[PDB]
Amino acid sequence: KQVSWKLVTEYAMETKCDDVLLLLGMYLEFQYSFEMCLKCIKKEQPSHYKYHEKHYANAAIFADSKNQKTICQQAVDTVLAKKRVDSLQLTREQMLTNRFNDLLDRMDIMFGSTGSADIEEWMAGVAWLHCLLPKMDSVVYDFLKCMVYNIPKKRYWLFKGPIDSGKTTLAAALLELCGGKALNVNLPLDRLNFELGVAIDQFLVVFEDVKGTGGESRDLPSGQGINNLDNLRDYLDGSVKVNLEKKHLNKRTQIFPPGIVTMNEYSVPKTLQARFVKQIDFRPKDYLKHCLERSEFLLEKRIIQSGIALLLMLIWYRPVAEFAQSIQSRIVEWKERLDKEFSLSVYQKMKFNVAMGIGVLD
Amino acid sequence: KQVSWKLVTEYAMETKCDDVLLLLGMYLEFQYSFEMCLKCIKKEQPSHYKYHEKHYANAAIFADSKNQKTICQQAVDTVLAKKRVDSLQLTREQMLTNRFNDLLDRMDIMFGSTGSADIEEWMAGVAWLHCLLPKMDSVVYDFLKCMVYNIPKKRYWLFKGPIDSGKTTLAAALLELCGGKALNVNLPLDRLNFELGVAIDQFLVVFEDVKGTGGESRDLPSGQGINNLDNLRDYLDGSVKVNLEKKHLNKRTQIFPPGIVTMNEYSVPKTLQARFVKQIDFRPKDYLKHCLERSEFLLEKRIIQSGIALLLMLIWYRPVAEFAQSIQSRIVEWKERLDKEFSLSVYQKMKFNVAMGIGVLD
Amino acid sequence: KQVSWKLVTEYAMETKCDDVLLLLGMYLEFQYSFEMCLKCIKKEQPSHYKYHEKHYANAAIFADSKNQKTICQQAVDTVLAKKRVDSLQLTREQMLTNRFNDLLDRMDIMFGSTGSADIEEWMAGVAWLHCLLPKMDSVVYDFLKCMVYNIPKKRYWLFKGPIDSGKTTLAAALLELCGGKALNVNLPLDRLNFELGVAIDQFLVVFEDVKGTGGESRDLPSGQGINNLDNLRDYLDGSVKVNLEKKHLNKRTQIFPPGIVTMNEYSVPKTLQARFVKQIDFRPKDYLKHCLERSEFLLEKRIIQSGIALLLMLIWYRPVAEFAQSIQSRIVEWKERLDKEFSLSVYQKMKFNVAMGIGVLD
Amino acid sequence: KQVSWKLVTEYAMETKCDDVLLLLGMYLEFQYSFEMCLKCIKKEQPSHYKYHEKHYANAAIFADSKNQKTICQQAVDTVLAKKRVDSLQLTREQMLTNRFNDLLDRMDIMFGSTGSADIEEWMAGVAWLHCLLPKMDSVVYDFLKCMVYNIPKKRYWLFKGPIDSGKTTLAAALLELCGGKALNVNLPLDRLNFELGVAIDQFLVVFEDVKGTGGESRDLPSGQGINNLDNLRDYLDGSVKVNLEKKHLNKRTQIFPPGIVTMNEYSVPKTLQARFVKQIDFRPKDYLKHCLERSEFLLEKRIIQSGIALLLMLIWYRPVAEFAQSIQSRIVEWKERLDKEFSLSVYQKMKFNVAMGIGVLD
Amino acid sequence: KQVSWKLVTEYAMETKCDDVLLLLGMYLEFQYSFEMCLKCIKKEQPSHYKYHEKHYANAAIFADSKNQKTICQQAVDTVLAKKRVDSLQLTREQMLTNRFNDLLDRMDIMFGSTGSADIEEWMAGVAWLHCLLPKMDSVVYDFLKCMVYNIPKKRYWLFKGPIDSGKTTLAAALLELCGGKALNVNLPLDRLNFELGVAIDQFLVVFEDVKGTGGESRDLPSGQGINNLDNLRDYLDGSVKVNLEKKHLNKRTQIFPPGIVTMNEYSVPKTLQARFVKQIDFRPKDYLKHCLERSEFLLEKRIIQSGIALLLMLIWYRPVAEFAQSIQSRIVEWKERLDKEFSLSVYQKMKFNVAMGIGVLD
DNA sequence: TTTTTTT
Ligand SMILES: Nc1ncnc2c1ncn2[C@@H]1O[C@H](COP(=O)(O)OP(=O)(O)NP(=O)(O)O)[C@@H](O)[C@H]1O
Ligand SMILES: Nc1ncnc2c1ncn2[C@@H]1O[C@H](COP(=O)(O)OP(=O)(O)NP(=O)(O)O)[C@@H](O)[C@H]1O
Ligand SMILES: Nc1ncnc2c1ncn2[C@@H]1O[C@H](COP(=O)(O)OP(=O)(O)NP(=O)(O)O)[C@@H](O)[C@H]1O
Ligand SMILES: Nc1ncnc2c1ncn2[C@@H]1O[C@H](COP(=O)(O)OP(=O)(O)NP(=O)(O)O)[C@@H](O)[C@H]1O
Ligand SMILES: Nc1ncnc2c1ncn2[C@@H]1O[C@H](COP(=O)(O)OP(=O)(O)NP(=O)(O)O)[C@@H](O)[C@H]1O
Ligand SMILES: [Mg+2]
Ligand SMILES: [Mg+2]
Ligand SMILES: [Mg+2]
Repeated sequence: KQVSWKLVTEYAMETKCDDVLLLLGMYLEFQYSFEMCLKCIKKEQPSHYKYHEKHYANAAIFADSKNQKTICQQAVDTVLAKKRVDSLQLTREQMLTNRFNDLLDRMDIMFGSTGSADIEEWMAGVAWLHCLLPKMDSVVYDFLKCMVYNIPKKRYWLFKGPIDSGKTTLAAALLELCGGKALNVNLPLDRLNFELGVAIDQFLVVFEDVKGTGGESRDLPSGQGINNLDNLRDYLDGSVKVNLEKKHLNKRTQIFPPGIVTMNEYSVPKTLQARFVKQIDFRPKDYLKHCLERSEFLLEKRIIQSGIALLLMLIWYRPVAEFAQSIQSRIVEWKERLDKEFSLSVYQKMKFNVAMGIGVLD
Repeated sequence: KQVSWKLVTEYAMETKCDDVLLLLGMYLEFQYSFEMCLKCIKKEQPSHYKYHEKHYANAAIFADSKNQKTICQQAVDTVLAKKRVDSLQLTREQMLTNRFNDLLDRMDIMFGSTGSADIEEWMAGVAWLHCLLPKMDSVVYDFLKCMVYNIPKKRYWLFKGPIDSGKTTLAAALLELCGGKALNVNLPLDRLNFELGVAIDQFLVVFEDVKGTGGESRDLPSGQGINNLDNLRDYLDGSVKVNLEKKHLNKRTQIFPPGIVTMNEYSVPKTLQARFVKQIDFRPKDYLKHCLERSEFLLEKRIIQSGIALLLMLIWYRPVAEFAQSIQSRIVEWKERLDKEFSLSVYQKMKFNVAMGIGVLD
Repeated sequence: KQVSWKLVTEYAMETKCDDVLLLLGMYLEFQYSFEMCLKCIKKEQPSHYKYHEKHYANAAIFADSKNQKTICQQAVDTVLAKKRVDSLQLTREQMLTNRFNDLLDRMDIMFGSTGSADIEEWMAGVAWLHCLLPKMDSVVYDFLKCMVYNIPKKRYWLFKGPIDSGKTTLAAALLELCGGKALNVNLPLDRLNFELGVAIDQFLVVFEDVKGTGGESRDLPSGQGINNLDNLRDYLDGSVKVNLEKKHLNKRTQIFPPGIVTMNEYSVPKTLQARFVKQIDFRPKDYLKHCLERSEFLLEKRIIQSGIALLLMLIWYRPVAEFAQSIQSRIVEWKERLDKEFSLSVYQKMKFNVAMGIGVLD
Repeated sequence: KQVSWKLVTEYAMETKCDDVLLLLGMYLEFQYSFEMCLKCIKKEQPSHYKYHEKHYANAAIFADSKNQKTICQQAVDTVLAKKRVDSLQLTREQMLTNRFNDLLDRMDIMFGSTGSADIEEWMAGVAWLHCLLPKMDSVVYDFLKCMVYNIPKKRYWLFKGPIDSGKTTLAAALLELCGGKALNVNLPLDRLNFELGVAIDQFLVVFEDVKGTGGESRDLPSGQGINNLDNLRDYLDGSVKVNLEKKHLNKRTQIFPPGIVTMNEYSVPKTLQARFVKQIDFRPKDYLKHCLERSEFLLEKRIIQSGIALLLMLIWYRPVAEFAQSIQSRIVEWKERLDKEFSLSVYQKMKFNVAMGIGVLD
Repeated sequence: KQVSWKLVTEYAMETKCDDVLLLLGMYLEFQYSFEMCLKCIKKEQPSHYKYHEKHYANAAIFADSKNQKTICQQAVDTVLAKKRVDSLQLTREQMLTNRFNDLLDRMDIMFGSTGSADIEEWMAGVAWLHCLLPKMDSVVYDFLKCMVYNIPKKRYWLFKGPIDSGKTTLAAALLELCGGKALNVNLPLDRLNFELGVAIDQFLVVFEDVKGTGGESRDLPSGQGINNLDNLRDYLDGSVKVNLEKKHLNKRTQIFPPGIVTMNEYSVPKTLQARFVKQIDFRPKDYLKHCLERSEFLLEKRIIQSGIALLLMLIWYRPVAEFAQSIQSRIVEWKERLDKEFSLSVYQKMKFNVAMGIGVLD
């Protein structure tokens, strides 16, 4: 009897496998009998115990196949084709909604019955983040809106502030919440032609640790980053398409992704300042300094600086009507799971402890 | 009347063979008659004598085949696929435990009565390795826990020290103990793309003797290694997935493995220093040199650079409760086997022989 | 009827042929009728006249075949597979023993009545070579021991000296005796990876005529060779496995071969000096030049470069107990044959002729 | 009916096509009718008029084939395979004898009544060539001996001298006589790999016109040639096998061809000077210049550059005993042709015309 | 029914189509009905309307084919194979005859009843171009004979100096007349390798506006071109085959084309100028500027750059016996046509109007 | 596709 290549493609699509060897290995595990399958009995991984019954008959015949890598290549090209169609055709709200749905899938297993995530440390992460900046959750919601709207000139945000003030901390978290990448624009004028190519097909970008020409009289190191950005005018504005180039690849023309500029207390050109819609002064405060050394429970299990923590902050603080109509259904379920586990008095006391510069107690 | 591709894949899985030519060669040895087979009678290699009788029928048909390399390729891809599956599904504790089980099986063969290793020579290696760094067994244990608790930014260790100070010796031993690959990054960056691809699904990587800039006043030649690593910060920091590539095969998107950077007294950039959680300064010690001169079996048999010598050290020094519960049973068996072969007084006499620079085993 | 692919593999395996065009060319000579084959009647090449009668039937069908190169590719891959199986499963002493057996077979053909060699001229080569270095036969024996034991870091020998001092001569002789490849590291670093890939599954490598900097006062031109070798420290160490690369094949991980570096009075970094266990300083001897001018048959027949000359030297000078058990029975036959042919007086006449700078056979 | 791949291979072997498109084009010309064929009637090209009648049937079927390039690839691979077997299995003296026989076949066609040439003009070439260097026939005979004997390190010759001194002229004539190819080593060092790959399986190479870095005070432009050539010291030696490389094929290991270096009066390093056995100082002569202006048929017909002029010179000047036994028969009938058509008084008149700086035919 | 691969090859041969996608596109236009075909009604492109009726039956079956690119590949390879055979076997005089035949075919369509070109405007082009140099008829015929006879080291011409004096104009016309390509040697020396691969199988090259280091006092920009040409002086002379090279293709061995160099007055090195045998230079005429100004169609229709204009010039002012015999029957037809519908009174009136700087046609 | 070309 014949292998169904369509069934293999269904498994690849349902699990979003873009790797031919991962697909081959996982599918070969289904060749063993379901009735006695230890992995289905003890339910380690969802990509197995959901699918083994449906695919067992096909996987037996697949294990006898002489074509196995060809079958998987076609299935992986089907998944790559769906990604490519979605990239060109989705509206930018739907792209972010797909990212949030994927993060909620990670939530549902990360905080699963097998969940190594306790709600408690993740909610302490949320309270740390919500204490970092005045009216923080509006700042995150405003960031997502301007990044989704992608409106010309009114795109890039300037994070200006002292060292050890948390600016890389939040920028690195927003890359995980949205998808995106960071660029090192400090280079001489020639090499940044290739560095800018890192933005190709990204949803979002950040310019990290931009050095300026001035500030040596304040013991800031001089560097050409800011003077470069004043020349990258059209990439910021996003009014016209720019041609972007990569290591031994030919140029792509697209609108440059929106982003964030993270900068110390450097002086800026008036032209560059006029091209940032929002300036946020990050400034350090000592009770957060003291809280951190008191609170390694934020830094273990990667909870700080992770975008899944910022999503949890949005679920806790925003009204449900602000999320997309398709994800509103899943977000109310995560609302009530937070409501049950973290009563408002427990959260308030935890945030009060953060205001007192101390970790979780009681 | 036709080749079972399934039996060949089964042999490759049982042998854990990642190389197409190795599989082709070994499987072709089975084409000759089992009854007259000198290798089965002489019992040279287990990969032959355990399997010849079972595979003889299939190997005779395989020797006539017109497809041989294609059959081997599918088998080898099955073994690489199981490695991908295990790398994505298993916890790092289980990965290290599987490696210890493989090493302990190899110890049972090697110290068995059918074996060839005198355990006295291997315990002399333990004595010599415990002299190399203070509290070596806690240092090995700390390294193991660091590679298991893969905490971002806190993933990499730096070994520093002059010529013949023991850096490569301990890195090679930890590498065998944990499993991993050595990478040379002294080559230029565009050619490192396929070098870095060797880290696919490995537990450790070691960056062997990376060359810095400067140091010519210390008679150290310059090279690109440090500058290349400083261009790879997300691979060291491990905050986000990177794309690793192999020829004529699709890329792998994974977090790059943790491990060891080794170097000879070069100056290290502050940005790179921020990513090495512990630095060990090796010193040349003349008593170890004099001991090795008089105990050349340690270097001829490669005992002091072997992971089996470090695994014997962990069995000797560490509690049972520090090992994973699956493997505790055969570890306590190995402890009583060590207590059988050695008094503590023999081991203290060995370590005194080392410290005095006289021959160990005297 | 149809072509036997197995017989083509059997010919390839018997001739140890790993070039696909060489196999194709030789097997096509068997097309023509065995009864009248001029090469069989003249007995030019053993690879032809031994095999034509057996393969004539298969070669006639092979000449009509439409996929000839595909047959030869499978045959060549079988030869490479056995070579890789031998490389992992044999001890280095067995590998040297197998190599000497192959050399002794070639000597039996050279010095038999069918052979074109004169054993007096080859023993004149042994006389000339024994004059090159002090205790030459022990230097060869110590080298063989070094290559068999393959001790970490104690693996490479450095041959140093001026122009026409004999470095390349001895290196070529040891390369034929042990088997191995010569590599040029003077070419630029970014293409050097494919040159290093020639080392795969080889017993020795010889880095020939490496250039340094800082000889220009001596009138030695500058070059990158020594800088490249200092980037390849972990390859020369042989503690860890290194990733070796052929075109269109994925990397193989193996311990890099031991061997020889030949160099002309350049300065060596102390880091690189730590990888060499012995340095041999070759000094030009005018009596050897005057001897060669008068005995040009040594250069024309390439006797003093040959491994067969060093094998004769070992048979003349070394005890039988220094050879491996399997070859001692052939070595005693060869010792008797040499003692029959050469009195010590004839040899001491030759060695005195060399020292006088006379024609060695005079 | 089926196309015979054997007949295509036979045509390629008899024509010695190592070009797939040349074979395809040539063989497709046989698809048209033999009786009407204008190319056969005119007898333009021997590769057509000898073979069309025999191959007509097969070429008609081949024109209907869907496999045409695959058929020609096998034929071309068979011609290359024979060439590689002959490289590894012939003596260099047989290789030269074969080349002379091929040039004598050309001479039979050139100076036969079908041919365009006539011997008087080519014998004037011999007279002009004999005037260029003293004892030119011994020089050419010594060169042939040097290239046949291929003595290690005593196997490259240097042609040195001013602009327009005859260096490239004589090198080209020797290159056509012996076969082999010219290499341009003035390129940058990283491209050089593929240039040197042209030498694979060749009998000679000529390093044309290498530039040095001195002598700009002599108005000689500087360049990298001599420095590149000093990196290739082990290639010029010919003691070891070097690893040659052509695009998209992995490396081939062989002894580099012997050859000629042509050079203006740049300073040469002692390391590279040691690898030349003989230096020929060309000096320009005004009577030769005046002669060529008046006898320009020598340049138009390229008689001055041709290997056939040097072969005619050897036939006129050397004993029949100096030729290989197989070719001595054709040499005596060629000597008889020359004696019959040229009196020594005509040839001495020609030599006297050249010395008088007047047109050779007057 | 099956596709005739033979008919696709016929079409490609008759179209001289050496591009696979062009062939595929052209042939897929033939699948639609011949009787309704708008392109055959409008008669836009000759490669369509001449061939569609013949090929319709085969093109409909070809549209249903699953092999379509494989069919076109075989066809294109046949066209390239004929070009290879022609390059090796044709005399240069036959090559130039073929080029003239193809240009006369264009002239028949271009001045046909369907032709979009008024022959008067092109004859006015003959009037302008006849004035550009003293007796242009002689220089062009001398150039053509020089390019046919191809005498080694005596086969390049230089145009130097004045701007707006016609150097590139006449070079472009000679280049279309003969066939061949322009080269820009000022590229980086690494790129110069690929630059020269444009000359592969070309009949001419023009080195265009090549630049040197000096001449600053004449306001000439510096450049590396002449320094690169000196590395190629052995390519220019054509005494020997050179290993020309292009991206991703193995080197090809051939004699470099003859050509023209256009240049500004840099000081050309002796080692390079010794490989050139003409300099011919231009002087701007004020009345010609006025004639172009008053007869702009000479530039707008690209008349004076074109090879058809020089062929018309040669058809007028050289005798029929100076062309190759095969084409003389077509040249008498064009002589009659031009002497019919134009008169020497009209031509001398045009060259008069040109001498007056007024509009040519009146 | 990788290698080569690009960096
Ligand atoms: N109020 C604070 N006081 C001190 N440290 C803080 C404070 N808030 C955050 N941090 C910590 O500062 C560390 C560095 O965060 P980061 O976002 O890199 O700061 P930054 O301002 O971008 N520093 P720099 O990258 O040097 O410009 C993180 O561990 C934060 O948790
Ligand atoms: N601390 C030590 N003191 C003395 N000898 C030692 C020590 N460690 C190692 N050795 C010897 O030195 C050899 C090389 O040690 P190795 O680990 O390669 O040194 P390393 O520090 O990596 N030197 P390098 O890589 O050249 O910077 C070992 O094989 C031992 O013979
Ligand atoms: N010790 C010696 N004294 C004199 N002549 C020698 C000596 N050894 C070799 N020769 C001659 O020199 C030739 C080349 O020897 P070779 O081994 O290439 O020397 P080398 O020291 O490697 N020279 P180089 O390669 O230029 O650095 C041999 O073929 C002999 O003719
Ligand atoms: N010795 C000579 N004296 C005078 N004219 C000569 C001599 N040899 C050659 N010629 C002429 O000079 C031309 C160039 O000779 P050729 O051998 O190419 O020069 P070359 O010495 O190699 N110069 P170069 O190419 O710069 O290395 C030939 O075509 C002859 O016309
Ligand atoms: N003899 C001439 N009298 C008047 N105009 C001329 C003449 N020759 C050329 N021109 C015009 O000059 C312009 C440029 O000619 P062109 O041949 O491209 O210049 P060029 O000499 O190659 N200059 P350059 O490209 O710098 O080498 C065109 O408009 C021509 O029509
Ligand atoms: Mg920061
Ligand atoms: Mg020359
Ligand atoms: Mg111009």
